[PDB]
Amino acid sequence: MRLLVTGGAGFIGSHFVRQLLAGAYPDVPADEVIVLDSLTYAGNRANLAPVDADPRLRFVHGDIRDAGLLARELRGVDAIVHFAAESHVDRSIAGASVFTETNVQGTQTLLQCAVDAGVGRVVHVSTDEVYGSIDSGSWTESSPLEPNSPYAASKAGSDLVARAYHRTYGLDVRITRCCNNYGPYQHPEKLIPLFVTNLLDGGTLPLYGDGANVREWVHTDDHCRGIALVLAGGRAGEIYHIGGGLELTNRELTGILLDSLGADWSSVRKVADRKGHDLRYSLDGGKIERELGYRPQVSFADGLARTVRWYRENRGWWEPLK
Amino acid sequence: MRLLVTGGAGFIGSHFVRQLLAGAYPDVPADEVIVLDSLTYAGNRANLAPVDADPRLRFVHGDIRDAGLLARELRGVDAIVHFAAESHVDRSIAGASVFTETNVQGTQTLLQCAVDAGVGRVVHVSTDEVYGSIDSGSWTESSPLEPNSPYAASKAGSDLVARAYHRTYGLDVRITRCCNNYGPYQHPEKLIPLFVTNLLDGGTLPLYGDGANVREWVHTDDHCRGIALVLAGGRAGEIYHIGGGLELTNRELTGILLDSLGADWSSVRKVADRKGHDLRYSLDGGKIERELGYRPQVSFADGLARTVRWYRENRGWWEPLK
Ligand SMILES: NC(=O)c1ccc[n+]([C@@H]2O[C@H](COP(=O)([O-])OP(=O)(O)OC[C@H]3O[C@@H](n4cnc5c(N)ncnc54)[C@H](O)[C@@H]3O)[C@@H](O)[C@H]2O)c1
Ligand SMILES: NC(=O)c1ccc[n+]([C@@H]2O[C@H](COP(=O)([O-])OP(=O)(O)OC[C@H]3O[C@@H](n4cnc5c(N)ncnc54)[C@H](O)[C@@H]3O)[C@@H](O)[C@H]2O)c1
Ligand SMILES: Cc1cn([C@H]2C[C@H](O)[C@@H](COP(=O)(O)OP(=O)(O)O)O2)c(=O)[nH]c1=O
Ligand SMILES: Cc1cn([C@H]2C[C@H](O)[C@@H](COP(=O)(O)OP(=O)(O)O)O2)c(=O)[nH]c1=O
Ligand SMILES: [Cl-]
Repeated sequence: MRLLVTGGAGFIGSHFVRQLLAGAYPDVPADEVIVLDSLTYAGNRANLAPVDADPRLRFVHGDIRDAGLLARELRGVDAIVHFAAESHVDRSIAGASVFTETNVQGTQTLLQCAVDAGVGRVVHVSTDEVYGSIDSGSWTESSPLEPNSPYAASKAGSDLVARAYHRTYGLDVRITRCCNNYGPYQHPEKLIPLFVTNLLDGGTLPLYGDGANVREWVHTDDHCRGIALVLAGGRAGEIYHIGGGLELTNRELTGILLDSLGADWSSVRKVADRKGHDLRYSLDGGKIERELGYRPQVSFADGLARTVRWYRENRGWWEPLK
Repeated sequence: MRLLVTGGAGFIGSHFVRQLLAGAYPDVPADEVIVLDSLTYAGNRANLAPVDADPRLRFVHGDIRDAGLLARELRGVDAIVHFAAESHVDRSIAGASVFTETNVQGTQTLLQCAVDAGVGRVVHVSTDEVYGSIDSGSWTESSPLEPNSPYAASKAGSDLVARAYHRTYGLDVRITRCCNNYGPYQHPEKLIPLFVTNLLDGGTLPLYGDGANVREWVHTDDHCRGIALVLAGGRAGEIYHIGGGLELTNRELTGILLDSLGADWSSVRKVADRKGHDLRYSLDGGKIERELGYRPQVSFADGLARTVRWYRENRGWWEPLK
């Protein structure tokens, strides 16, 4: 019952850690949790402050690319949940190399070390962006990889590395793919926290192009619960989509955020569109539901409300990040 | 008309270079050819000896991972044909990291530099192994990526990086995928030259498992001619399969090689099978034929005969490599 969580000081990773330690995943027993995080601009020790008193938690400031470190930290580890990654599309367009480096090479290093340490199973956390764009309908686990951005191409490359580790060495690795997450502790470079915090700072909102692009949104709590279900009961080598997604154009979402804050359209500015911007993401989550029983439980309206309030009450957390 | 060929001191790359300089590709005019090769165990200056007197040829001993070097060597380059890679499956199973490093990160570096240098078009040379294994039938350009070995996963990751460079930055990159190549100057770690040279050395042949695995074989001359057709007339962002392949089980091929050398079955030994060994590869090459007019012109029987004779007459080349 010794687990290692990479990227556990980031947004999603920290939520998984806080929840696991809170006992929200009865089927994943945690006797000892090691968090490995290199603390890039996106990692934040404060995301784990609510649990730093936990005796079961060991925090390791280090890199997934460090084979030396992993060979030692993975001794006796039964399972790994891998969240560590460069995760922002805009950064990837501005400076792609670090995406290959952390995402593809880091994943290769981590999995090789897992094989050398005899780790039981690994959950590789991935994204819907690997599928490109979809005008109508939703993608299934058999949809083809047609990444458009360097970030998406790096995440797809890392999913291929996972497949090879399972096929060649017999590593029990499971892959999850999810839509856009939202919730407390999300870095303010991401759409929702960026727009909410700009508003709180009395600023404008940079809406790309026309705002017609479509994304599906899931509360990170639901995403993390699906990851725990896969950890506990998925099958080696399988891919699972974690749905939930309420589908919105960015325009309509912008409107919901303005309302949630008492603001108006005059706060929005239309900016030049993102290079190669994906028009629409939509994931079909029937497989995980039929196989593992997963269904989202946080409605957008409630989740979003709690999220906005969190930002309103935590300027001390986000201010420094901007 | 300035071209840069990465991996041009390797097997396929050197054949493309010798042919281009020989004028076999009238539609690809070569005023200046730069070859960039890091001379790993697989690169060999002697592969280019037949053309070192060519004034149009500039040989650069360097790495695709060296952004410094590329930023300068790519100045004024109109097109790149990218062959540089770690190419042996067995090496990839024994030591996977270098595959991610050269194949995925090296490709990312090269393409970024191509975008920064304003390079007109690039041909990214890939493989049928990205598709996994296929029991019956042949794969098309829309077949899904299901790599099984670290080598295949690294080549698929590099194909995804190519797609993203085209989708995000507008880079005119074309991808080719081919079956197993054979011919003069192939390194002796590969099946055919390994078996031919073992026989010439009076040794035995390590046939994996039962030898039932199936591969399609094409003479490198045909492969290179299809690459030149894609360079000259393919379309940005497209994938092209380069077929030819006469499909054989390794058992049947072994039998053909024994005969070509006057040997017999007593020279063959059955060895433990390769981890995650792909059972069968088969590529459909209708697209390149219908779109670009490509059809293989070297029959297996003649190509193979010339190849075996080449090994018989070039012990000075291969001996040192073993
Ligand atoms: N946020 C989303 O909407 C979304 C959707 C689906 C999938 N994902 C995937 O979920 C994962 C977590 O995403 P997130 O939004 O929490 O990201 P994030 O940017 O908030 O956090 C990433 C974390 O990884 C750490 N990290 C980065 N490089 C590292 C390295 N080399 N070694 C160790 N630690 C390293 C960072 O310090 C940080 O704590 C990523 O794999 C992402 O691709 C995210
Ligand atoms: N041989 C085949 O059957 C086959 C089938 C289809 C596709 N391919 C692809 O064709 C390409 C060439 O294959 P090959 O059989 O000629 O390979 P090879 O191993 O004979 O040659 C590879 C060449 O790349 C060079 N190289 C390696 N790493 C480098 C780096 N970081 N920087 C610069 N140069 C580097 C090596 O020195 C060598 O000259 C590869 O991309 C391979 O994946 C080969
Ligand atoms: C960050 C940002 C994003 N967007 C758009 C880009 C996407 O269509 C959507 C979400 O962007 P983002 O939060 O970057 O996530 P992703 O690119 O992974 O989907 O919001 C804007 O319009 N303005 C912004 O300032
Ligand atoms: C190198 C080698 C390969 N093989 C088999 C593995 C493959 O099925 C086939 C060709 O192997 P190889 O030349 O390594 O190429 P590839 O793995 O890219 O297809 O021959 C043997 O049986 N013995 C050997 O010694
Ligand atoms: Cl695919």
